[PDB]
Amino acid sequence: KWTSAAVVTPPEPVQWQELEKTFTKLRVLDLDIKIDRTEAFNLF
Amino acid sequence: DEPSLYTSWTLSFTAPTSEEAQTVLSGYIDYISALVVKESIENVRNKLEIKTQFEK
Amino acid sequence: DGIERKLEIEKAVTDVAELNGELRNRQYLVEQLTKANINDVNFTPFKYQLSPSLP
Amino acid sequence: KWTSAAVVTPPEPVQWQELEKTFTKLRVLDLDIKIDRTEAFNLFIKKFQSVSLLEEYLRSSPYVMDQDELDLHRAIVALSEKMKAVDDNASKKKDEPSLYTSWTLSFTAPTSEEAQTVLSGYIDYISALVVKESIENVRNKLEIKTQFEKEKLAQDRIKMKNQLDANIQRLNYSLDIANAAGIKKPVYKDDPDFSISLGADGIERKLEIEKAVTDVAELNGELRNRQYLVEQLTKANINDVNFTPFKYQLSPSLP
Amino acid sequence: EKLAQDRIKMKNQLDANIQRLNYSLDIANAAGIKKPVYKDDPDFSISLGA
Repeated sequence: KWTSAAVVTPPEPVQWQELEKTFTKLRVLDLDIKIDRTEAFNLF
Repeated sequence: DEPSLYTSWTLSFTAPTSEEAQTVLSGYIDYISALVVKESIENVRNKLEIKTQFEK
Repeated sequence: DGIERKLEIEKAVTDVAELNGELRNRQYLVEQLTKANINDVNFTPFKYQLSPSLP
Repeated sequence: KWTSAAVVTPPEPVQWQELEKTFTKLRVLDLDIKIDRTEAFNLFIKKFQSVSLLEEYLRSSPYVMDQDELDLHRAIVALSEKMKAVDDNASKKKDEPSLYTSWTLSFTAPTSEEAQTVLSGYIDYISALVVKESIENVRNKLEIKTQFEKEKLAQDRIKMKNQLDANIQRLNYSLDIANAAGIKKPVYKDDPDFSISLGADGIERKLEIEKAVTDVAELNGELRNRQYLVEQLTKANINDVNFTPFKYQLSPSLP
Repeated sequence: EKLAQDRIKMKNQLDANIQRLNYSLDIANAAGIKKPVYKDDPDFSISLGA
């Protein structure tokens, strides 16, 4: 009878900043690691 | 023929009330996000565990 | 005369790290790796063009 | 009844000059970043097509709110169905390239005035969103650059205190060996593990010196200069710079 | 801007070299090298003499 709808898009860089701070501490500890924005969408 | 400028998906839920439809769809998305967040931070921790195990 | 003393010294080395920078630094890196933890960072794995609508 | 129209293309180099100045400050500090002119255009288009952003613009617009309960929502949904964006090169497809990109933005209204005030308003609204987020990204990149360098320096200092401490031990041993071998004055070759050609007198003094070293940057200019870099990154900031993320070919018409 | 930066980076080097050279002096004196030695330490060159 009634349909609710959303339209979702892969996330944008501004939403990743907290995540990026983490990857930066680890980079210094010689551990190169990331979460691809599009992969996180696809997993969603 | 014309690939769109950005990926996008339409998610939808259908119910007897309009408000019920909105509430279930919104809550399911939230729930799914929590799973993506959780398992993602756990990948990162896992990689740190392996880096540490190795180096040590 | 010199070799005699160098030998005495080499036989008394207890920690190989004492004379080796790289090995001190690796011990550092490991301490730092063990110290580090990952916060519960919240993020959203998408961006709404349209958030769930009230039909 | 009255459709107002606008035609937009990616922005041009002349519109990007304040931006370019800012990127130049950062380039000096070893940070190489731009806002791509086409990416800012695409972001404007994406944003423009966001129905949630459009509803928010409408609700927040005093002009719109003049034109009464929970039909409010319905009127909004209905109004929001009259913003359209079309790529001018979708219709008439491939094989005939596009010299320039270009989109048609439009709003249809009861009156001529209404359609033009609402297309402009909405455009300027979305445009501000692109500007705000684009500066945000730039600021974020600066934040990360700074975090990284600051952290790497801390690490490099500890790595060198370590290397220096290992050297002090070696030097202690060089001293014993030189003494045993009777080299007091410099030799007039060397052992590869414990250098002694300097002689015990010279080594003693070299040894007090290395032991009295506190800040490893004292004798290392690359560290002084990394310290300097981090001071500069920390002091640098990105000003609220204003730009438009498109060039009008047709600015919103009066039908 | 790069030039103003480069001058500062360079003054920083000079300052580091002045400290190094100070230590060269002290080590040359301890070793009894007053006149140039008409081998050399890789950290504090002393061959020019005190």
